[PDB]
Amino acid sequence: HKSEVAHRFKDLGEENFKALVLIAFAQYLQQCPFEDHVKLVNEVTEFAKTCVADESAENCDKSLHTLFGDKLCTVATLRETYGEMADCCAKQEPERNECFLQHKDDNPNLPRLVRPEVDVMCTAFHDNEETFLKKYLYEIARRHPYFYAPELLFFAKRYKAAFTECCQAADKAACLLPKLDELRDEGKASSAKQRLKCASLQKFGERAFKAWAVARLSQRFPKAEFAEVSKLVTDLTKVHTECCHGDLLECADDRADLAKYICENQDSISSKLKECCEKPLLEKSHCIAEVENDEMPADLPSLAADFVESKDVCKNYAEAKDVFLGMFLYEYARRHPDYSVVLLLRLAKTYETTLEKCCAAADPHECYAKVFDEFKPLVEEPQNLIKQNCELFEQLGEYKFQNALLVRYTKKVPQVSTPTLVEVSRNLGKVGSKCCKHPEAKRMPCAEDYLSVVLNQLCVLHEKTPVSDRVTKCCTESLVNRRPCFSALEVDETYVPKEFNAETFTFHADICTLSEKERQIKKQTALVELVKHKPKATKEQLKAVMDDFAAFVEKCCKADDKETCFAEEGKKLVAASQAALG
Ligand SMILES: CCCCCCCCCCCCCC(=O)O
Ligand SMILES: CCCCCCCCCCCCCC(=O)O
Ligand SMILES: CCCCCCCCCCCCCC(=O)O
Ligand SMILES: CCCCCCCCCCCCCC(=O)O
Ligand SMILES: CCCCCCCCCCCCCC(=O)O
Ligand SMILES: O=C(O)c1ccccc1O
Ligand SMILES: O=C(O)c1ccccc1O
Repeated sequence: HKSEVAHRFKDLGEENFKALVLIAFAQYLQQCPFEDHVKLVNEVTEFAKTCVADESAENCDKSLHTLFGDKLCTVATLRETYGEMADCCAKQEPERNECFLQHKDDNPNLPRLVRPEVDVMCTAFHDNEETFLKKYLYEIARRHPYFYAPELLFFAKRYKAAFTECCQAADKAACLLPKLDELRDEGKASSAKQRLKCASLQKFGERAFKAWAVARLSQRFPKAEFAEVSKLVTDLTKVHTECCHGDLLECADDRADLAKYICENQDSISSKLKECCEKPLLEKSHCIAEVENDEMPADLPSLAADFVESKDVCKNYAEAKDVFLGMFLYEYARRHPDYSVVLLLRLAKTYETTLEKCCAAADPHECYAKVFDEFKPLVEEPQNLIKQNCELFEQLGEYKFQNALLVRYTKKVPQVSTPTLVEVSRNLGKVGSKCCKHPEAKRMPCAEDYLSVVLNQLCVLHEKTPVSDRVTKCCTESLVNRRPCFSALEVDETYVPKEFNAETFTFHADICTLSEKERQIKKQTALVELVKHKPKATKEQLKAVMDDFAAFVEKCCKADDKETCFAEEGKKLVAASQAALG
């Protein structure tokens, strides 16, 4: 249609269109100041309104890629500030855009964004709510060049609502903070899952992406029939390949359509797409990708009939290896909203391997005869851990639980740095408090969901600077054998304890005056070092120490001369403790 800008502006709205342009520009010209971007947004909006008015007006004729490009090349400090990227401006448009995406530095060396005090934020919020939000929107956008914009926008609306409620509240900091933290993490989690999906689609390729996709889709639209789940899985894939390649336009358009299809054929896909499909252009996608599982038919047969009985198995498995294998997943996926996706792939794999080392031997039906029995333990392992751990997390709290966790993992890989151990042992323990609350039915998917990034997180830090071969083995292992592999790490008996660092176990009183969620990180660092000084330490021996210490803080922090015992009763502990640890 005539004038792309006109159209985009119209069904987007000036308010969003402005936010989006700001973000898109914040994602490329990551170095220019906040004001310089505001100049662009206004300049591009005023233009866009020109087209809305007269579709045949100057340049409206042009495509969105061409316009965005030309204006990007306007920035005068382009070659001085961005150097090389300025060369892109000579290339004709297809190449020009492609050239810009190659230079969208994934990780700029920009400072850690700090959190000003609640009082200043609320005041900046009030005084000028507009530039307050758009200025931070810009702060995030430039630091995460690949974050799908519409999504980043959605996180903004949520940030706004937090102030509207918290700043008007009696106790602001008691309101704002916890809402902000949860909001931060969620956004961090969101960003990590986006790099995952893209890293995988490249390491393991399309096939594995598709398998993971068929499973997850059929687990959500169990009432849809395989032909449909296949159509969706194809398109959904086209989407991710593109949205990873970076181009925001292509991506947004692909995602738009995909949501049209789903809502047009809503009746044959899910009954839960009700709300989402009623939402505006912008949220449909985000919404749809977040919809809850529909409910399965309960009129479903048995995977044993079609996949283990009839002598037409291999006949069918060879007519087209992948489709058949796909159907196995689909079928098994929809009867199991409670299984984690890697678990389902872990089965399909086992089944495939079997039909392989079977349809080539003597009597086929006697070979692939008892597969479902080879599954039992595959389904059992993740389930047992879930319960075994959630059980413990109910006994001790989220904190005491995290401590049981770092004592464990420190013993397994004592070669890891203490900050990293603590970092991990915490996000891990956090998932416990964020999943164990769920009824068993939805526990395994929860864990998988989080755990996935906490592991991808770990596998990157370690990549930057490896320390252990095991951890490197698991990190490079099949993205489906990744969790079992870490689950499989055994205590390290090669390891040789760090020498007694008298300093390491010295405390003053700063701990009686540090934020609780800061007063632990301290304790949780000493523990790691205690376990590293004497790993042969028993669960009882250890606990005996953590008791003499836990008391020592109190019955001494709350003691007139707040620093005598600490360097005083502190010597007794350090001297008594190693006498009880040989
Ligand atoms: C995702 C869009 C965010 C837009 C700006 C909302 C206000 C953010 C306030 C400051 C917090 C930065 C992150 C942090 O919590 O450390
Ligand atoms: C240079 C002009 C940039 C104009 C903004 C284009 C972005 C349009 C986004 C459309 C949203 C589709 C919704 C979705 O898939 O979540
Ligand atoms: C405190 C964290 C508790 C985490 C739950 C225990 C771990 C269960 C295994 C998670 C894996 C789900 C996917 C899979 O089968 O690998
Ligand atoms: C920095 C080193 C961290 C080492 C700990 C490995 C992470 C394991 C988490 C995933 C598995 C949880 C269940 C299990 O421990 O079997
Ligand atoms: C060589 C003996 C060193 C003894 C001192 C080690 C102190 C370890 C701190 C334990 C903290 C447990 C956490 C808590 O008390 O909540
Ligand atoms: O800190 C945030 O608010 C945030 C939001 C979206 C993506 C990554 C993030 O760190
Ligand atoms: O990201 C999407 O657009 C999507 C659409 C339909 C189902 C699952 C999804 O993640």
